[PDB]
Amino acid sequence: MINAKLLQLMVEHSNDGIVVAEQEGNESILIYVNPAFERLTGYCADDILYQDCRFLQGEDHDQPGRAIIREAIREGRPCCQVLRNYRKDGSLFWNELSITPVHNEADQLTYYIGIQRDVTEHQQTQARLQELQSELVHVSRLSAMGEMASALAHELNQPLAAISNYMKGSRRLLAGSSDPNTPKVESALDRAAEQALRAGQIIRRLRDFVARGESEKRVESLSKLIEEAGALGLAGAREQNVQLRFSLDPGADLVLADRVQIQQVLVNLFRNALEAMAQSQRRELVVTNTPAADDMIEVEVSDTGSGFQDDVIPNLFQTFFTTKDTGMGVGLSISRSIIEAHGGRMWAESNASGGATFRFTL
Amino acid sequence: MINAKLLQLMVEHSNDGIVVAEQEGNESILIYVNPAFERLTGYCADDILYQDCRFLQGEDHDQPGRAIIREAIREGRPCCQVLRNYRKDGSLFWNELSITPVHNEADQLTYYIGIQRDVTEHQQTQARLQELQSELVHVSRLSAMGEMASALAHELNQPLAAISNYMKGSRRLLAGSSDPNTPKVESALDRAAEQALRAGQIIRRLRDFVARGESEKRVESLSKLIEEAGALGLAGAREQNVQLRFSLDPGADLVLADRVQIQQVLVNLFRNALEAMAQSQRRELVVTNTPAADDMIEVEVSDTGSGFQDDVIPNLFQTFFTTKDTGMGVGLSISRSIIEAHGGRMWAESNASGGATFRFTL
Ligand SMILES: Cc1cc2c(cc1C)N(C[C@H](O)[C@H](O)[C@H](O)COP(=O)(O)O)C1=NC(=O)NC(=O)[C@@H]1N2
Ligand SMILES: Cc1cc2c(cc1C)N(C[C@H](O)[C@H](O)[C@H](O)COP(=O)(O)O)C1=NC(=O)NC(=O)[C@@H]1N2
Ligand SMILES: Nc1ncnc2c1ncn2[C@@H]1O[C@H](COP(=O)(O)OP(=O)(O)OP(=O)(O)O)[C@@H](O)[C@H]1O
Ligand SMILES: Nc1ncnc2c1ncn2[C@@H]1O[C@H](COP(=O)(O)OP(=O)(O)OP(=O)(O)O)[C@@H](O)[C@H]1O
Repeated sequence: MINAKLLQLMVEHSNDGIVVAEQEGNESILIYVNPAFERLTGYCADDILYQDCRFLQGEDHDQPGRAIIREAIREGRPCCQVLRNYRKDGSLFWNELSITPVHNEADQLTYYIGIQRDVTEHQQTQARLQELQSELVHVSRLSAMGEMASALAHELNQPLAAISNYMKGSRRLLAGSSDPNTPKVESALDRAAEQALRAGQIIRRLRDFVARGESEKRVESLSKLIEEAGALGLAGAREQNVQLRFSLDPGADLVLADRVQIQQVLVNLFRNALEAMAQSQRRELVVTNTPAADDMIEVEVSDTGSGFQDDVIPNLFQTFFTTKDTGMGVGLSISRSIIEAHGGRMWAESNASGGATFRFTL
Repeated sequence: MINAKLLQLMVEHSNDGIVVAEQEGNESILIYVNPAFERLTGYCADDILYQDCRFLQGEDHDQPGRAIIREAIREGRPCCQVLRNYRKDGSLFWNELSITPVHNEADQLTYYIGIQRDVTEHQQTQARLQELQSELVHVSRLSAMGEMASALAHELNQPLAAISNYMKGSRRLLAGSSDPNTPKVESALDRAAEQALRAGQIIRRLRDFVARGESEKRVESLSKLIEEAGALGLAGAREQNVQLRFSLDPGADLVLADRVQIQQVLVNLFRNALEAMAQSQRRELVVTNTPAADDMIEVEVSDTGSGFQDDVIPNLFQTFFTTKDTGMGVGLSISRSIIEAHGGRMWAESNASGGATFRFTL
C-alpha cells in the first residue's frame, strides 16, 4: 500500500482539520488531532485531548446539527453537518464536520474519523446574498406599485376631469331654465358630482400611499454594487456562456446613489440583456465607466443581443411598452426615473454588433 | 504521534475521499487512494493508481480551476477549488478538492494530500435557488402591480357605478321636458356617461395587462416545493435559531395549483413568520400536510411569534394594512386572492403559544 508512517506525516501536515476519536458510551473522546485543527480551534492539543468535542459549541447548545450527529453516531452511519463553534478567544466560526464511524476489529472498539473545514466565509457570503435578495424584492415591489399607480392616476385623471367638466357644463346649461324637472335633475347631478370628487381624492390617496417609499442617497462604491448586481442578475451567464468584461476606473468609483436603486437598475439591464441574447452568435456583456462631461461619469452596458427594430427604439423608456411575452415594460421607465432623479441622463442606441448599448450618467 | 498504524485504517475507512500523490517535476502521480475515492470516481485502484488525476477531467480542459490549481501547486501554496470530473461510465460530477503540499524531509520529496468531496448536490441546489430567486422577483413585481390595480378597481367600483346611475336617472328625469337646453344637456350627459364607462374599462385594461400570467393547474409534488419555498424564505433559520418541523405525507403530494403562485404564497408566509419571531424566547415553526376533506389536501403552518392582539386579527387580510415599518400589507392580500382564485380555503387563528397558525387547502 503506502508507508504507514508517511501517511501519518501527510495527515499531520494537512491544511484541513483531521481528528480521531473513540466511543465511550455517550462520549466521543478525542485521541488524535492535527495542527490544522489547532490553528482552526485556537486550542492546544494537550488541553483538549481525551475529551468530547461538545465543548466547541460553548453556550450555544440548541443547534439541530447536534441532535442529527447524535442520532447518526448512535446508528453508526457517517454524516456531514455544519455547526456554530467558538474558539478559545471567543470568536465565532462555522465548522463543516464530516464524521465517519469505523469499527477497529484489532481492538473491537468503535472509533470515529472527523474532517473539519472552516466555512465561515461561505456562510457569510450566503447571508450577504440572501440580504441582497430580500432588499431587491422589496424595492422592486415598491417601484412596481409606484409606476402602476402613477400610470393609473394619469390615465384616469383624463376621463374623471372630463366627467366633472360635463357636469359643470350640463349644470350651466340647465341653470338657464325654469322647468319643473330641472331642480330634481339638477340635484341628481350634484350627487353624481359629489361621488365624482371622491374618486379623484381616492386616486391621490392611493397615489400617496405608493409614494411613501424613501428617496435617500448616499456615497456608494461603483465596484461593489457592480459585483452585487452581477451576483444577482447574471444567473444565466454560466449556462449561456456570457463573456463578462468590467472596464473600471479606480479613481472614479464613488457616486451619490442609493445602492439598492442602482442594483435594481443594473439587475433590470442584466435581465434584459440575457433575455434578449437567447439567439446570439456572440454573447459578450461589457460594463465600462468613463468620464463623460461636466464633472459627470458615464456607465455603459453593451450586449450583442437581438436588438431593436427601427420602430421600437424611441419607445423604450415609455411606461408599459414591451416586446417580451412575459415582460411588463416598467423596468426601463423606473430605471430612467431613478437615473434622472440622481441628476443624470439615461439613453439607449443600437450597437454595431446588432445588439444594444445602454448608457447612464452619475 | 498516536498509534500510527490505527491511523492508516481510519483513513482507509473514511467516507470522504482521501488521496496521497507525489510530485514528479510538474506532475503529481497518485501513490495512494482510499475506497471512498474508488466509489467517487468509479475506477479501481490498480486502474487509477500511478497516473495524475488530470484525466478525471475528461474533455473539459478549459476550466479556470485548472490554472488556479496549477499555480497553487507550482508556487507551493495549498488550495481548495471545484472541478468538473467524469466517472468511468461518462457521467459528470463536481469535485470539491482541497490540496495540501508537504515536503518530506526524510526523503526530501514533495508529496500532496488531497481531500475530495462530491459537491454536485450543493452546486445544483444553488443553481435552482438562483432560478427560483429570479422568478420570485419577477412574479412579486407582477403580483404587486396586479393587487394595486385590483384594489383601485374595488375602491372605485362604488363611485363610478353611482355616477353612471345618477346620470341615467337624470336622463330619464329630464327626458320629456320642453326647454332650450334640454337636447344639448341630454347629449352632454351621454358623453359624460360615456366617459365614465371608458374610465372603468381603462382600469380593467391595465389590470388585465398585468394579469396575463398563465393560469395553469399542476401535478407538482408538495414535498419538493415545500423544500424550495424553505430554501427561499427560510435562509435565516440557522442564524436566528428557528426550529423547523416538516410533517409531510407521501400520500398527500398532488395538489391543484399554479406552482409560481404557491411558491410566492409560501415565501410570504415564511418571511412573515421569521419577521414576527425576531424577538421570541421560544421559536418553533411547524409545516404539515394532511388528507383533510373535499378530495383536497390541507397544509398548516404554525409559529410561536409575537402574534396579533385581538383588535388586529380581522384586519389581517385587508389590502395595504401593515404593522411593521418595512412591510407593505400586500403579502396576505395576494395570498388570499391566489387561494380563492385556485378554489381553496385560507384562514388564520391565534395559537396557544401566542403566535399564529395559517391554513390553506389545495
Ligand atoms: C470525530 C468527531 C469529530 C467532531 C465531533 C464528533 C466526532 C465523533 N463533533 C460533535 C460533538 O463532539 C458531539 O458529538 C455532538 O455535540 C453530539 O453529541 P451530544 O452533545 O448530542 O451528546 C464536533 N462538533 C463540533 O462542534 N465541532 C467539531 O469540530 C467536532 N468534530
Ligand atoms: C493531490 C491531488 C489531488 C487531485 C488533483 C491534484 C493533486 C495534486 N487534481 C488536479 C489534477 O490532477 C491536475 O493537477 C490539474 O489539472 C492541474 O495540473 P495541469 O493540468 O495544470 O498540469 C484533481 N483534479 C481532478 O480532476 N480531480 C481530482 O480528484 C484530482 N485531485
Ligand atoms: N438588451 C435589450 N435588447 C433588446 N431590447 C431590450 C433590451 N433591454 C430592453 N429592451 C426593450 O425594452 C422593453 C422593456 O424592457 P424592461 O426591462 O423595461 O421591461 P420588460 O423586460 O418588458 O419587463 P420587466 O418589467 O420584467 O423587465 C423590452 O421588451 C425590449 O423591447
Ligand atoms: N404570521 C404572522 N405573524 C405576525 N404578523 C402577521 C402574520 N400574518 C400576518 N401578520 C400581519 O399582517 C400584516 C401585513 O402582513 P403582510 O405580509 O400582508 O404585509 P406586511 O408584512 O406589512 O408587508 P409585506 O406586504 O411587504 O409582506 C402585518 O401587520 C403583520 O404583523
